Amino acid sequence: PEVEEWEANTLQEYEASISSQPKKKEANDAYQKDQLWDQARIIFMEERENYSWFRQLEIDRATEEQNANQMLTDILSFMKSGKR
Amino acid sequence: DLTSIQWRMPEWVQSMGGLRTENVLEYFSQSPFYSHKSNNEMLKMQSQFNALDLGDLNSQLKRLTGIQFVIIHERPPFLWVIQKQNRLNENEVKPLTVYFVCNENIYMAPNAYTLLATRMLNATYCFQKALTKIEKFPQYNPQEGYTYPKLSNDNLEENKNQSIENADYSFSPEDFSVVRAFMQSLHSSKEAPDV
Amino acid sequence: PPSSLQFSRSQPPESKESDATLAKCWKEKSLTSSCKFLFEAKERLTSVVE
Amino acid sequence: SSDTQQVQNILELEAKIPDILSSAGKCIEAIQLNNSLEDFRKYSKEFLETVEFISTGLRRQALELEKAEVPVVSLQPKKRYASTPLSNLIFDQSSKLI
Repeated sequence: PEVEEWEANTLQEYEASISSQPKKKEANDAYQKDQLWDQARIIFMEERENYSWFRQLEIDRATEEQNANQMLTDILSFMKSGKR
Repeated sequence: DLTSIQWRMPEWVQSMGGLRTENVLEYFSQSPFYSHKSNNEMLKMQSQFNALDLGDLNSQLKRLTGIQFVIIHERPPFLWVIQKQNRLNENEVKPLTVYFVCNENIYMAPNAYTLLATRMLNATYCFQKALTKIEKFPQYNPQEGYTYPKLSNDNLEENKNQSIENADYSFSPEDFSVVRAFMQSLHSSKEAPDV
Repeated sequence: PPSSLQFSRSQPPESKESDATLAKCWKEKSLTSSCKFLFEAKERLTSVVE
Repeated sequence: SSDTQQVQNILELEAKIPDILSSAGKCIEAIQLNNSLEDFRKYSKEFLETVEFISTGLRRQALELEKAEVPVVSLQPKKRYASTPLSNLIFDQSSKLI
């Protein structure tokens, strides 16, 4: 009953709009406007793809650490022996 | 309006000695739902004139196309199903809206989609109300989470786990503590002599 | 025991034209609620930035 | 770009975010109050950059957070015992008492 009450609360004000605007129906225009939603959504979808959306060198930093590690093996071998 | 609304004339049904077969159709004649365009109406006229020119029901109805209210089913002495229909041929007929005697009462048979969508309406409405009541209430702050401003605190006593280990000496709220335990220990103790 | 219900092929049946007006009236109010919602949220978030 | 400065750069990013709301509500308004598909094409064309520039700005600032190589966990302080300024400070008071 509260729902239909709200429905009467909607119809009373739509008919109030009819009072303020007697012979000015726009649902027919609202059809092509819905078509405007239909176009606007498609353009909206296609437009987003145009924009950019998301570095191996940082991976290579690990190779730097790697050679640094082997270099550590080298220097420890040096302290062990003096070998170069 | 001509849907779920109740109707009854109990004194009539009590007057009839109980519904039988034709008399229950007469009860349908009692009903607002009854149509003047119904084949039963012109057949009633035929009874008023030709009288003898009658043959049970369906033998009389099926050969006479138009609005009808055949008793496809019944549940004596309670329910009595009465399907409306529209005859076209000796075979062809369009099924139409059910009417029935819901114990000296008549209700049109609801459409499935109308009431499923009705309940869907009720539910989604409860959902709208569910959202609108709590909108503008989670007083958000990135610094402080989803605050809910209140007249007073307790009442009851993301991965941001990081902090300094030992901390001490330090400070960290401890906005409140044990104060709830004051009074609650007091009331747990007030019942102690009772225990 | 169930199976109380049974099939009944009888009309769509029909719908009032005012319901079509409701289809518009609900949606327009919803859209207005949408704009007010986004604007209000921008306001309180602006204060949060403050 | 050092220390606090990037944070200040983040401050530049801060103003943009809330507006993204009303702008969207502006876009719809073009098909709503303005009833105009074209103006909607306009503000919808504007609206997406608020998303893209902020998103990329975050990903890049975070990338800077990695390049700076600031450690993931806050360090536990030692009980610092004698930074010099504390020392000559206390000494300063010592002369102040003398």
